[PDB]
Amino acid sequence: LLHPLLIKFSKGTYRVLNNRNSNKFEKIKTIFSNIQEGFLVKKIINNEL
Amino acid sequence: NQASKGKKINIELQVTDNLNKIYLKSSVLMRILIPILCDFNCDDDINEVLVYDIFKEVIKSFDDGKKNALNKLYKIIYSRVFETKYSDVVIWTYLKNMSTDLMIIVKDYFKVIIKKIFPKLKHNSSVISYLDVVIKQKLKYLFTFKYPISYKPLKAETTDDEELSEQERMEINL
Amino acid sequence: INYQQSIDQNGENIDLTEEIGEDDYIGLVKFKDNFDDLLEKYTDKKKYQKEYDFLIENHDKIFINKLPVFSHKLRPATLLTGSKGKVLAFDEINNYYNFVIEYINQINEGVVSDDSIDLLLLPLLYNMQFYANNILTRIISEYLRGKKGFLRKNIMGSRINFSARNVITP
Amino acid sequence: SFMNLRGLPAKSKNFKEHKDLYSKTPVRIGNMEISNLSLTNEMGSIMDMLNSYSNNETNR
DNA sequence: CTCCAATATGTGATATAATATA
DNA sequence: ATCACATATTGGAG
DNA sequence: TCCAATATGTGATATAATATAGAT
DNA sequence: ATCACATATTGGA
Repeated sequence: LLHPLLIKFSKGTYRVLNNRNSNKFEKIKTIFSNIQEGFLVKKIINNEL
Repeated sequence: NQASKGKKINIELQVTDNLNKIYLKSSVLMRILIPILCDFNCDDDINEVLVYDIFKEVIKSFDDGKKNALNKLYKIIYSRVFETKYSDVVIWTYLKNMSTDLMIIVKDYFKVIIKKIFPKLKHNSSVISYLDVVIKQKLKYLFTFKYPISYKPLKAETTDDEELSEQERMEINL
Repeated sequence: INYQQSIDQNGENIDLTEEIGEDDYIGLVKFKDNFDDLLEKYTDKKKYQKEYDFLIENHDKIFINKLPVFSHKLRPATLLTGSKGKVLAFDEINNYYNFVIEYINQINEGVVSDDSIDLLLLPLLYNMQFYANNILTRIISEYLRGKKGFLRKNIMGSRINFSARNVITP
Repeated sequence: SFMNLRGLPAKSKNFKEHKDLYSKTPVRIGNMEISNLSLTNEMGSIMDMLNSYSNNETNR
């Protein structure tokens, strides 16, 4: 059930690792920018897990 | 040129002191040409085209028509934009819906830098720092702007699920 | 068809064509201008004589300046309204179409007669060609092929009015 | 029943919303069904069936 | 029961930056 | 963090 | 020097009813 | 992911 959150985290951290010549703090903020309360529930339902 | 020796040098990206001075000369000429172009009561679209072409021409005239400065400027903007492709692939995938591509951003940024940034260049100042800052900030602005309409690209693929989104969306309410 | 050029610190073109053929990286406009001689250069009769003959017979259809786009009723587009924000549901094909348009506009707003930097114009043409190729490929792979495709679903078969479904009993 | 955006018959959610008593769901004539129907060499009658029931609006 | 003029209010378009490197 | 243009609302008279 | 084998990569393609829903 | 089909190298002969 928690796998979509892991996928989202992995996308964010791949972004930050591959970031070049930009503010690291900014990308670290983008990691947790669109994390929303209903994200896990919506992803659980829609992915038909 | 003295400061460029320490850092890793890429021949296409490096900006000589002479090129910085060429850009400054073009900046002075652009500033003195702006009021004349603004007073022209012709249509604004043809006026923007004329401003772009005229500023390109002042840079070329200071460049002896070599067009090397414009090539290096395009290369700078191209590098700054394409560096974010691998890292920020998600926002580029989303921006595909808005008909915005990396090369499109490069061309638009080229027009903006020649028209709305080069005139603002300060005397005896480094062009590369100002350009880096403005391009990176414009990329941040682009990735972080709230567009009026959220976009849902219907994936017409059935690799895993039995029915794709376009299929059901067609049959239900249309 | 793709255009690529490198520059020196001073800005002179420095590629020198050391490892690339003279015909490569010329551009799509140079390709159209030099299409006949290049065709004679690279065609192998033994394996592609029939294809080369087909190209000769249809030389007019090889290069086109206008791209068709099919009806919007086939391209589903819904303007749904949401609380946090409005939403637009479209099939991916639309994107590609729109992309093409944008490109041509940015190519046409600049005066074609005035000489401009090739790096600003030729890669745009190459990307336009890539997008058009993807449009054709997606039309075949989505709208016109398979069980989902209009060919198998509705050209041979069809949903039939005046139909019923019943259980059987002795 | 309700016609699709392409002018061809298609299912509706009316039975789910209890707006209709029976399903009113269209049957599909499969490719194998077309092959079996081709036993009768009157392809004109089969085409008339498919056109009047689905493909052509004027014939319907 | 229209028509006038003007006011305050809404909406789209634009604008901000000055430590460089496949 | 403005600003030029579009719009519903008040003021006013006929 | 060549070549056939191995390996990589490309490409078509897939049942049957069915619960929905990315700064000021 | 199974089947086909096509190249690219490479160890082998």
